[PDB]
Amino acid sequence: HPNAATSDVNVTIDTFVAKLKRRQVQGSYAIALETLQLLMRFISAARWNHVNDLIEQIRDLGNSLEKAHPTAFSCGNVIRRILAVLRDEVEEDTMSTTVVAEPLISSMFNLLQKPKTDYRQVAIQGIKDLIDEIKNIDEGIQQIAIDLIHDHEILLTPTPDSKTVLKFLITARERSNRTFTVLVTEGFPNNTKNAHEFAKKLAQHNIETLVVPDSAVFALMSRVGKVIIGTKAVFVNGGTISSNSGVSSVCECAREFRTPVFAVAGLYKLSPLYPFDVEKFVEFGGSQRILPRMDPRKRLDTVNQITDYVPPENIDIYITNVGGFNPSFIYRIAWDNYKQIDVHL
Amino acid sequence: PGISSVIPTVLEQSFDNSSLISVKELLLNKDLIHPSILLLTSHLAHYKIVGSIPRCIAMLEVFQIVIKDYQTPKGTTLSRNLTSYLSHQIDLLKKARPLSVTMGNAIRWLKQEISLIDPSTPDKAAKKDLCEKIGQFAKEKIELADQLIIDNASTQIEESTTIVTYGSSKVLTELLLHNAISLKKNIKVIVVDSRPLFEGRKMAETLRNAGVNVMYALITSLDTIFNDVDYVFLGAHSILSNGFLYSRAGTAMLAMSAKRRNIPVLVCCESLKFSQRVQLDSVTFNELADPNDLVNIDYENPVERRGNKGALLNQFIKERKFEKKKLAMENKPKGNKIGGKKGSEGESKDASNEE
Amino acid sequence: PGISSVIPTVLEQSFDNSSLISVKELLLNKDLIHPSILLLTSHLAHYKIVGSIPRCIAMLEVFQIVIKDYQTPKGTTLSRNLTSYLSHQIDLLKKARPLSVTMGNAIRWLKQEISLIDPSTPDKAAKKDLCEKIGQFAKEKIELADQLIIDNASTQIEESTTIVTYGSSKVLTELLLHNAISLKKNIKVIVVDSRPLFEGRKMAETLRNAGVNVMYALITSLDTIFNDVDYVFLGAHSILSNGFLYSRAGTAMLAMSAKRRNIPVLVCCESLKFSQRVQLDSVTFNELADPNDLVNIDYENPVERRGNKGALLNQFIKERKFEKKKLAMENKPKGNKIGGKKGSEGESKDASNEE
Repeated sequence: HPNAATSDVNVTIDTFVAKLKRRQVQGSYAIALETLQLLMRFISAARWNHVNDLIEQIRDLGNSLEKAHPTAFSCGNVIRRILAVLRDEVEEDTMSTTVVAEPLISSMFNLLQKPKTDYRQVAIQGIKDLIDEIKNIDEGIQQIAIDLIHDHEILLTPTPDSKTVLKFLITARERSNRTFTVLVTEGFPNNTKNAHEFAKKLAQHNIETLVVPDSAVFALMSRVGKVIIGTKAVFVNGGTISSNSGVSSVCECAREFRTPVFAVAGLYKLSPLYPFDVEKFVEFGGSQRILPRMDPRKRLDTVNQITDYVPPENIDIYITNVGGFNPSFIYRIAWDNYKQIDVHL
Repeated sequence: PGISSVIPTVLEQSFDNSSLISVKELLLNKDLIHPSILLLTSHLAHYKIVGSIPRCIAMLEVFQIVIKDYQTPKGTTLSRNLTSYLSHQIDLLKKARPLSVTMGNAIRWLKQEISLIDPSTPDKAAKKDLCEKIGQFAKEKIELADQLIIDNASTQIEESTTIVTYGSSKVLTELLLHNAISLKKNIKVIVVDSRPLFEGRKMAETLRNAGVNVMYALITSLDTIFNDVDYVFLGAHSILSNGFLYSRAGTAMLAMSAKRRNIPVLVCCESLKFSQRVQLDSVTFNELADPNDLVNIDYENPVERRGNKGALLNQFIKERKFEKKKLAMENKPKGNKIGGKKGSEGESKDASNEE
Repeated sequence: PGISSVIPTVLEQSFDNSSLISVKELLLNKDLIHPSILLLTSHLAHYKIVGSIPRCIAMLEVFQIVIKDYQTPKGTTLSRNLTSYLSHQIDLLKKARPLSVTMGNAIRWLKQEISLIDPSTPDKAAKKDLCEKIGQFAKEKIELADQLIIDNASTQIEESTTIVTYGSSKVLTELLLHNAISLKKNIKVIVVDSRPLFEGRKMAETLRNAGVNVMYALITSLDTIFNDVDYVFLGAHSILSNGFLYSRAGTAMLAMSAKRRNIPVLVCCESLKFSQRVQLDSVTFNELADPNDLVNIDYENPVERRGNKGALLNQFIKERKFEKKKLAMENKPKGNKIGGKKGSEGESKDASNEE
């Protein structure tokens, strides 16, 4: 399937691709927004008559998008959600067209046995719903969040790169009777500047900031109380993709010390496919940013990566806009937002 | 007389015990000081190469030089204000950069020597024999020991190798170089660096100066690094009464990682470095330094950019602090290579009373 | 409403997540308060026997009694001030001592019921069917659930069993008794108990009254009986959607020990004990009583003695605090048996949607 049909009917595909490839598009949220807009454009314009064929077309589009860029998960997720939204309505329609029992909301046994309408507006509304969801995660978190941390305790903070995490911290810091001391690891060849910014913000906020060299984690772990990951994406068996560098080692340390690890994210960040590898998903940075020189630097083959993967085991809770979930449980949440056939396009 | 007071930046809250301040730029002092000590202090303070092994050697050399230059006064005997002078030197050293365990040992040895030949002798006969003795001692307990360690290491490698490394351990540099050159094996070297002082970079440079197959990375960049690769090596500074690894910075995390990922670690040690001072934490007594070790914005050392940060005393409520010497977990590093070839660090003080 | 604040004991620098005191000795009570509630409050204030399960039942009974005593007024309708009354009662309960999740659920159900029946139906006929339905609910969501728990236990628990427990959880007591006299087997049942309460002691007494071989245990040495012990149930109170147990006393320690030594720990529960609220440590939401429970020299409960103890403010600063409810862990209590029969606490809220 090529862009042969999508020409003077829809244009912005190419623009999207450009944004993906050269990185003029920045932050998962923005990508998601872009995808939503694309979907809106698709809907306001494309010509149907049928329904299954339309679904197939949409699937193909999704596939194409994936092929254009994989690290953008939000894009995929939103598409999947909208497909799911459509699907339920389609199912409802079919029941009226033809003219049922199940123990709970969905079934395994309904997959074994043999099983024109106004869906477009519903589809439109789905997109709006998605947009609204995207709008605020934090305004559905800080009620399950300004609860866990207490007085005279000590936080450990890797990945000051997810805009959500900072906000979460600051909401907690707001209270005039609650007090905590904050340790912040750097993350060097991908995060330093961000970390510095975060530190500055903390200082501004009138709270006790502590700047840490990425080495010196072990000389302070005796006093450590909590662990917060600044993840970018979330997956099937619980685990997360993170907004780059200096998270994995610290998590491992925490696990060794048995010092609690929390995950703060969102369900637009939530994805309906397994990270069978880290290799196919997590991408690498630029060897140029570490060291100068070039002709002795054909010999100096240096390795540095942007994104970070963490195994399901070290992390314990995923507090959402919906509420507190677990690595064992998050799969069902995903299923509650994207349907069973939508997993594979 | 000297200079005290006027210290840079905020004093934070925790880890408030050790000297970290001071004479960086000189302004009036006492009037009979030999300047070589002062020069050395100046060097050590603004040093980006030294790492446990060479400092003590340098100190020894300086002392030798002093002895050679030493003139016995026409009035009083060979040790009257000499002790005072030595004390002053010590004070200066401490003000500049703390006396390490090796330095303490050296001081002890000096004191012993002072006691050995008590006041009764002239000049060019006593110090003639002293200087030679000390040279011989240096030859014995240091260089030969290092050689022994090297040769132990040589056998320790069997068939096929892929290694990850850290630290400005002169001995380790020697080791790896030896592997590369006069052993001609299939020796792969991966380097880890650190922000407080650039040791990893130096190591890499040294490797290049041989033409080694080198990968290079840092403290965080590790999770991908293991995706075949087996060996891991470290370079400790000192071991206490406890058997704990009281060394420099970025070691412990790496060690932990290695432990987690199946294949163990090995460190190297010297048969003089052990102490009877007892501690089990980083907080007790540490190499603490000025936060100027964290001002530069990546890439190199001399660049100086007006980007986002560049202030400390004007930053209201901000506590920027870093540590240099750590205390690594006891059970984690397996093999230790001292004078008696091989052994478990559960030994701790097995050579301490042996002296 | 009465008297609030103005009470002894300091704010405590260590642990102050919830308030600590209230109304114990009655004076100037409002001329509408039902005596059953008052009596219950009086009981709970200095209660030995009940914990979690029977409390809820008692509350339900009280509510039923209140309903029976209540008739529709000429001015105000059936749903006009009932809700307000309920709220007041809840506030009184809170003031007395914080409550359980089951209780909350019951309250919610009551509220729902209030909404369900329309204010137009015959008043005598309304409460006739109401009290029946409440009774039915009680039977199903407690007695039936208990029966189901028992039956679950039956299939799982082996021929001849040694069972070690902590607390006063009535279900477990019932189960033990069933095993003793109804189905008939050998039962070596060991119970542990702390200083302030005598729950374990009471349970032991009860068992004796039914004729069982019991071992009476304390904190100072648990291990001495394990090092043999084969099957263990803990003091169930409330589960959170994490997969933990907000429960009584040093059960956590016991669980840890069990994990260390051979066997998993297991727990039975009711399919309405579950919450949807969550927490993860013994600091989160503490359940507290007065530090007066440990002033007397032990043996019994009401004694009144002269010796040394009795200083909360008298001497130079003296804080004698404690906890009642603590955090039980996750990886260890693998077993859960409910109204929906089976499952793991790893599956922390797989019945909360099914309801």
